[PDB]
Amino acid sequence: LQYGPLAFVLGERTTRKLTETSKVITVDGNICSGKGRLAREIAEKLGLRHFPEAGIHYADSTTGDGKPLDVQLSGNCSLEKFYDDPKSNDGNSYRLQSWLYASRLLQYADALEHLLSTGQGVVLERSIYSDFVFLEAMYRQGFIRKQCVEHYNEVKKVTACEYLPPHVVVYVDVPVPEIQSRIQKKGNPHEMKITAAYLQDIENAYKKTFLPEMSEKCEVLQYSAREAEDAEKVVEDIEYLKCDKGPWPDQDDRTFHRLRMLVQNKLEVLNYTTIPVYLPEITIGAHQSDRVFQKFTELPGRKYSPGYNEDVGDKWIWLK
Amino acid sequence: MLKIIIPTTMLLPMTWMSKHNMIWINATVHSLLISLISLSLLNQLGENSLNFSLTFFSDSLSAPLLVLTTWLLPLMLMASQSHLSKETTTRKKLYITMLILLQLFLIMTFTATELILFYILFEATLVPTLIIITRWGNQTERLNAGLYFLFYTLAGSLPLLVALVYIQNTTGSLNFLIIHYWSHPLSNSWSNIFMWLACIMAFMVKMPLYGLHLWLPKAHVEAPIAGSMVLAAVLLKLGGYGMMRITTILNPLTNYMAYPFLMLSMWGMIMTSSICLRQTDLKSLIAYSSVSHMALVIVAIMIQTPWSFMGATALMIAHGLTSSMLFCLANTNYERVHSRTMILARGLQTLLPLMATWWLVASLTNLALPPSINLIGELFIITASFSWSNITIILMGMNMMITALYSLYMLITTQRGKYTHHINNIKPSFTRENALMALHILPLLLLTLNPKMILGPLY
Amino acid sequence: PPEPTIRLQEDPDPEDENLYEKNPDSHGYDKDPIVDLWNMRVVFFFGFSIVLVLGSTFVAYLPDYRMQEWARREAERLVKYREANGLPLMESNCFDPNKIQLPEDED
Amino acid sequence: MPLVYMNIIMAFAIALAGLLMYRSHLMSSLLCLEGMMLSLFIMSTLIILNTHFTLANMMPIILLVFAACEAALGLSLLVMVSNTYGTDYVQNLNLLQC
Amino acid sequence: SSLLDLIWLETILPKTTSFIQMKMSIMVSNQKGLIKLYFLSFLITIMISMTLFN
Amino acid sequence: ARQWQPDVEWAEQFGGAVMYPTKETAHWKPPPWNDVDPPKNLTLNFGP
Amino acid sequence: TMMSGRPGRVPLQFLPNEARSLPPPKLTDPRLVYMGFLGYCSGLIDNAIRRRPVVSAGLHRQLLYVTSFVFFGYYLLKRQDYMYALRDHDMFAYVKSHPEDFPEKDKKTYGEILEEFHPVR
Amino acid sequence: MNPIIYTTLIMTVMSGTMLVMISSHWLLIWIGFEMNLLAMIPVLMKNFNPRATEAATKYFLTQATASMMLMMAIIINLLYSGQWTITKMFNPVAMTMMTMALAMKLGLSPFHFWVPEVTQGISLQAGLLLLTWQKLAPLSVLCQISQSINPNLMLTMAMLSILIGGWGGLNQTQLRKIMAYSSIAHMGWMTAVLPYNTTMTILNLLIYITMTLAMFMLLIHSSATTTLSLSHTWNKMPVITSLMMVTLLSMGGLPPLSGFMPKWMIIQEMTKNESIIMPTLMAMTALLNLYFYMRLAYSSSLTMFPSTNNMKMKWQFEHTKQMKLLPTMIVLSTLVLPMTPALSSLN
Ligand SMILES: CCCCCCCCCCCCCCCCCC(=O)OC[C@H](COP(=O)([O-])OCC(O)COP(=O)([O-])OC[C@@H](COC(=O)CCCCCCCCCCCCCCCCC)OC(=O)CCCCCCCCCCCCCCCCC)OC(=O)CCCCCCCCCCCCCCCCC
Ligand SMILES: CCCCCCCCCCCCCCCCC[C@@H](O)O[C@H](CO[C@H](O)CCCCCCCCCCCCCCC)COP(=O)(O)OCC[N+](C)(C)C
Ligand SMILES: CCCCCCCCCCCCCCCCC[C@@H](O)O[C@H](CO[C@H](O)CCCCCCCCCCCCCCC)COP(=O)(O)OCC[N+](C)(C)C
Ligand SMILES: CCCCCCCCCCCCCCCCC[C@@H](O)O[C@H](CO[C@H](O)CCCCCCCCCCCCCCC)COP(=O)(O)OCC[N+](C)(C)C
Ligand SMILES: CCCCCCCC/C=C\CCCCCCCC(=O)O[C@H](COC(=O)CCCCCCC/C=C/CCCCCCCC)COP(=O)(O)OCCN
Ligand SMILES: Nc1ncnc2c1ncn2[C@@H]1O[C@H](COP(=O)(O)OP(=O)(O)O)[C@@H](O)[C@H]1O
Repeated sequence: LQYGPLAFVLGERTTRKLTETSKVITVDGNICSGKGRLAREIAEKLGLRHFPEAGIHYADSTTGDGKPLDVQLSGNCSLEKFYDDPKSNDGNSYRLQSWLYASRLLQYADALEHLLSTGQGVVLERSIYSDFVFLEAMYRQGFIRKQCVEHYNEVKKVTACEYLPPHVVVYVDVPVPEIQSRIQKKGNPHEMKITAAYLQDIENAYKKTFLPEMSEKCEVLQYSAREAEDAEKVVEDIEYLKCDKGPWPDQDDRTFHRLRMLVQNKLEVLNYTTIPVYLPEITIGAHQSDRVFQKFTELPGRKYSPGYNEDVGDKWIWLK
Repeated sequence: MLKIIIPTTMLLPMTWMSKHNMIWINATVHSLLISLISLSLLNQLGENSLNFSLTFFSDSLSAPLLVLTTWLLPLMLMASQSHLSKETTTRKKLYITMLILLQLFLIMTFTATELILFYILFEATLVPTLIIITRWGNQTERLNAGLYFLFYTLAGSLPLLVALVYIQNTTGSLNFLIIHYWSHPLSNSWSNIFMWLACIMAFMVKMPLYGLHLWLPKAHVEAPIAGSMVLAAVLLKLGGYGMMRITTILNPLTNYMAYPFLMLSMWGMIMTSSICLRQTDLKSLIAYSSVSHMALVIVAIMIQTPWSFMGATALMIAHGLTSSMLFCLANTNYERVHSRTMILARGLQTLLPLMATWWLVASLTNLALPPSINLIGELFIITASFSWSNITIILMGMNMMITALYSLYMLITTQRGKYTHHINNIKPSFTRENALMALHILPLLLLTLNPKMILGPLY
Repeated sequence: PPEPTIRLQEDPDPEDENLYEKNPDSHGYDKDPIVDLWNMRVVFFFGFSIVLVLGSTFVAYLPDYRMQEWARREAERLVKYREANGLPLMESNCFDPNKIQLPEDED
Repeated sequence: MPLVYMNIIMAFAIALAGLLMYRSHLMSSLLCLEGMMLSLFIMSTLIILNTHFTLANMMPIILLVFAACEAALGLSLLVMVSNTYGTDYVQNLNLLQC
Repeated sequence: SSLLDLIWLETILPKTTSFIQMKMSIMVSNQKGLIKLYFLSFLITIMISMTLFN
Repeated sequence: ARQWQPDVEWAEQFGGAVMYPTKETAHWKPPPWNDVDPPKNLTLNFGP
Repeated sequence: TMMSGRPGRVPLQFLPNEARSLPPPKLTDPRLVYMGFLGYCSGLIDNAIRRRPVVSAGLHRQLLYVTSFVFFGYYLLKRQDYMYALRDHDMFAYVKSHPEDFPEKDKKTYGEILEEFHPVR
Repeated sequence: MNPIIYTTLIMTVMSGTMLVMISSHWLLIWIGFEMNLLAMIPVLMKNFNPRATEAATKYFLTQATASMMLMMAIIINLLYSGQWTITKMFNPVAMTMMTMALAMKLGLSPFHFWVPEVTQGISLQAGLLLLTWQKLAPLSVLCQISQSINPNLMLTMAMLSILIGGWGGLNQTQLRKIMAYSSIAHMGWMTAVLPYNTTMTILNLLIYITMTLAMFMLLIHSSATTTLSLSHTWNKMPVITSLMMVTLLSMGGLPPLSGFMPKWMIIQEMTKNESIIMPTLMAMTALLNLYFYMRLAYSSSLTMFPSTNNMKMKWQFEHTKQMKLLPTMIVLSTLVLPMTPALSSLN
């Protein structure tokens, strides 16, 4: 019995599962900062489920086989080309940004669904909030246009107006020269082409806008590079504070039921990511769309519903 | 009559269950078999009819149209095989389903012993052809063509429905046998005049009548090849058929209510034949030629003499075959040039001699060359009109002159002269296209040997 | 003007594929030689051989259900009977007037 | 039909016209609706009492109660509208249009 | 070709009908959404129904 | 060599608030994708 | 017609008792077959909507569709036949009870009926 | 809201409609209308936003005015005859007042102004309920009092409704406004046959309810409320768009679909009563509804509109919630013409 109105009517309530350890945490930081390791350690210590940062093929790991699909079928964008040619004529920058925001929204929906259905809290990397810092970085660098940022703002408003912001936001502060040296020591050739202005602009967007606006509605733990390795202290401040300024205390069983309806059924989560506003970077012609959709249908376990694909080995088709 | 209805219905399951690469073969073979079965309807009797049951009945007017309808489908599949090559299996099956549904409605329309069933199927045919025009059409003007074709028809046809229900409420039945046997004269009154107009407009709109023909060049130019064939050959004749059914209850009003339409058709055939002389498009020229021939058919039906009816039946059959062949030839040129402009691809007799002789024969049948059945219909209608009034011969002779002129102009511009230098993708004519042309043209010259098969119930 | 002059993401218009270059003697029915050859064979056999010839022969030898020769023989015997007995061939009245009751005028 | 019935019917008509005028102040729309109800109650009571239709004496009360319920409903709606705009002005209700 | 078929025969039946229907649609559908006008028209039609028909 | 399909310019006809825009209704603006419009504690001084 | 107020009509009976005096429709009725075909079409539409093999996804579901459609169609046909029989019965009774409003026309033969002739010229 | 309270409110709406349908006392019918409105108001505001509140307050104003005029007509009828039973009315003025009140409740022109706005304000599910279930009680009352209705007024508002729906549907890109105008036109068609035959009214009501249910459930499945948002559906699930095109063709009255059955029969019935001009005008007017249905079909399924890149991710997910009876609704709205003579069941 999939959770619905009937389950809520009979027994299903999500306020009996919350044990003060939900406390969804997101860790934010500039490129190549050790936020991933710190988030993994926090999830390990607090008993929370860690969510690796959303990539191009995050959705490909949650449907069908966990294996990623072709770039032509999933994303139609590449980060390496964005690093190589951020000002290209095919609009890869804003297409990548929009796909990444959609993947981040889907990941947030999955995390919220897990938190509401099981009661166990979760830890995330950069969420839908703080995804805008990259958008601003591309805009000031001239990579993308103003119409792209307006469309991003419309989509972000319409989508994020329906989800609860995280309790705890953790920011790792690493100065631009330090992360530049980290990139140079990483060995990734495409990452070496990141200009110092881009990283400075990401940090500027973090400090000037994201952090103050999150601080007014939740609690922030701004940490420098040296204070990030001792995760015991980070867990200590996480546990010490109590969230009395966010909307999470105001939620109850009715709002929880509505939110649990929203988080599952991902087609409504992603409904407004495809609004009919025609930006040349993201709009696709009819012929290309037709042939790409036809190619996607030809995939082994993608022609029918998951339980009705004979070629991947489904049996008892005629009685399901 | 169900021995033809059920196999046609049967084609749909066969197409859907067929292999991704075997749909065309199965459809063509079984449609040809159904066409062969339909030939048993040609054995008509000089008495009333072949009354199969309470629902369906066949006559010597319905039988040739039914045979033509069943014969068309394999040719339409052959012509559609080419430009649907890059098309998905589901959508190809949908196109074949549209053709099968159209043929089923057309078959059930001609038998249609009762007038309301005839109207229901007569307007049911409107949906598959609209879908064919507006879905599998190349240009952006296919939407406007579909809208014009839909709305002209429906505006002309709804008063027919009102008139039919009124007639059934007054007489008690709409069965054609009872209508013919219990027929009574129509008094000279305003109400009777408007009943006449309501009964007549629906069929005058789809001939089409001159002035009410603006939908036809649009719908025929912008439709795919199979759509153009089915529009020109069979869908235009429906109204003609309908008139020879309904004018049995419109006497003696037709004695003077026909003057506006007689003048309209007599002047409109001349006007459209002259329009054909200055045309920059092949398909538009063929469509306007169809308009002229159907104007002649309108005159024949309105004269209301036995020779008029025989000529009208022969002319509908001959025009259907000839116009289908002409559209097929134009599409063969178009699939190579992709332009549909008459003046661009020239001197094609040098490169495609067999296509050139196919063009010559199609044009000659368009000229109404004796002893072809086109000439038989033309001559019967002309003789009946001369009996009606001796002055009509001027208009008919002028129409014959202009018809020969524009037909030979179409032949000379496209086939003769010097080839265009920069067009280098004129591939040899395929066996499929030659077979299509042969299967268009051989029935005409075989029908010229047995004219009584297509001369109608008044023979 | 930083616009790329590209209105959207679209595939290029593909070029016409010649059925002769990959397979000569191609018959124009299909791009698979076996299916194409069988399509040609079935079309030619069922159209030209079965429908066109056998159907034409069936139509040629259809029994006289229209009764042309029957009417000829009936006319022959009527003419013989009326010439032998001096009757005036065809009569100008279709129905004998002894059973038509015209309305008395009394005008 | 004496003059009292005419006067009450005329009062109902006046209240209906005032409701349909809609100058402003949706509260006035509710007030006109409830004046219409009051006229209905008054003349229905007169008709029932005049004819001595005993079992029908319950009908006015019932009507009253139901109408009052509607008023509560309407009042609630009014408050909601104010909570979006600060005033109950009729012209603020123009987001949806034909 | 042009004077009657492309211009006047189009202007008479299809174009005139399209123009008239478009104008009437614009007239009908152009309502500001203000209920003042709606209920004023409601009062008008109520009075008209009471008076004219009977 | 390809069947025509609608492009962005063709689609922009159906994106307006109404069909057949007029001078008066030019002003009218299309509704939000999600049907919600933006919304766009008192102090008392108890003196002596 | 408006037989709603017909005397002796049970307020909410689908099939009255007198309807049992009429022959039931045969199980091979063309209309019953059409209802079965409608049920099969509904099953195919259901298979298509849920993204399942349209022809052969659920045989039990399609069988239930066809069976329910046939059941309801059989009862609907029974009710329709009964209603038409009632209409004919009332018609004939009214004609019998009012001979002054349905007099017998004196049979006249076409040899003594004057019909105007309109030549076609 | 709470699912238990939502079920209670829906059951209360249905109980008000049934109380209207099963009662013979005018006071009980008025009580049923009152209960129906009271329970319906919250459903329109199930999702809270300013537009939903605006739609609810407009709906409440119109319905309360209609109910008050209904009670006025009832009390006048009692005054001129001490009768409470719902039958032919005994006063002409009360009859016109009752006719106008029921037309306001149904949305017949010139009382049509609230329908497009209320439909646009509320969600798709609330719009489905409002356009399908809320037409039963007033039509039942009209069927009960059909013998006393003045044909002139009733037919005037019927023809006005048909013309207004046809004209107003041509100017709409929003799907809910199109649905509202289509409902106005179909109520106009329903009303024009009440003086002559109520069985035809019920047949048209059932066919229209089936067609509207199919339309609204297809619109809920493909969560689109505009023309352009619906134009994206072909790139995800073309079967929905094909079924939607067939349903739109049926809604336009095209034979041999189901939507041809009502108009046909209606015309037939009107012809029995020596009425020729009005059915002709109604048919040529319904051509306009067919036109904007065809425009929707052109922009939805007969052409492929440009898509977006994010659409690709939606290719990886299915519909978790399924609407049962959708295939049945589609089939009953498209392929029931050959069973037309079943209307003798007095549906
Ligand atoms: C006079 C009456 C007589 C004739 C009756 C006519 C109606 C009858 C049938 C009515 C509907 C019921 C079945 C339809 C189910 C829909 C499923 C479908 O889409 O087809 C896929 C499916 C095959 O594909 P698949 O591999 O399973 O999966 C692909 C996905 O399903 C989907 O593939 P995909 O998504 O990858 O492809 C996309 C495609 C897929 O989207 C669709 O194709 C949707 C289908 C159209 C909607 C159906 C309309 C609903 C009913 C209204 C009918 C209107 C008729 C009135 C005349 C007006 C004409 C419009 O969408 C498009 O391409 C959109 C662009 C095209 C423009 C719009 C085309 C116009 C649509 C109007 C169609 C009307 C006729 C339907 C004929 C049947 C079509 C399957 O087709 C079938 O297999 C079902 C066909 C019937 C099964 C027959 C089996 C029996 C044979 C053996 C037993 C022999 C019986 C005799 C006994 C004797 C034995 C001894
Ligand atoms: C545009 C492309 C073609 C579209 C279709 C064109 C075909 C439609 C034309 C309709 C055919 C004729 C209609 C009415 C003809 C009646 C005979 C009339 O012309 O003659 C005189 C009629 O007198 C006058 O004409 C009175 C009518 C004047 C007003 C009618 C308008 C005529 C022109 C309208 C043409 C508009 C066509 C498009 C309409 C949408 C005889 O006078 P009288 O012997 O005493 O009365 C005989 C009739 N009775 C016995 C029934 C009484
Ligand atoms: C390449 C160079 C040439 C090589 C070939 C050389 C040979 C040439 C000979 C052929 C042409 C010369 C003319 C010879 C004609 C002889 C045959 C003809 O006389 O028979 C006709 C018979 O022909 C048929 O009647 C007509 C053919 C049927 C046409 C139907 C077409 C087949 C169906 C195709 C689909 C239909 C689509 C169109 C819908 C209507 C008429 O005969 P008839 O004296 O009277 O009665 C027959 C005998 N009876 C007395 C015993 C009864
Ligand atoms: C698409 C067509 C509409 C939908 C078809 C119905 C689908 C759901 C129906 C499922 C079962 C419902 C049947 C009701 C069961 C018992 C019925 C009984 O209790 O009540 C009877 C009522 O039964 C109905 O009359 C018959 C219902 C059958 C409706 C189908 C006919 C629709 C027209 C034909 C279109 C194609 C139908 C076939 C395809 C399915 C007695 O009526 P009565 O209380 O004394 O008088 C009230 C009516 N008056 C006032 C007008 C006189
Ligand atoms: C391609 C577009 C063409 C559009 C179609 C136009 C056809 C015009 C024909 C008139 C339509 C309605 C005719 C009614 C159907 C016949 C029923 C009938 O004859 O009954 C008449 C009904 O006659 C009428 O009502 C006719 C009124 C016409 C109303 C609509 C007018 C439309 C325009 C009229 C002028 C143009 C007509 C020809 C136009 C040709 C197309 C361009 C009287 O019956 P009773 O009253 O019961 O018996 C008499 C004693 N009481
Ligand atoms: N919203 C975004 N836009 C563009 N690139 C992004 C975005 N989010 C993450 N990335 C890229 O993802 C890459 C890996 O993310 P990051 O966490 O910074 O490094 P690491 O995984 O080694 O810890 C980086 O190159 C970063 O630029």
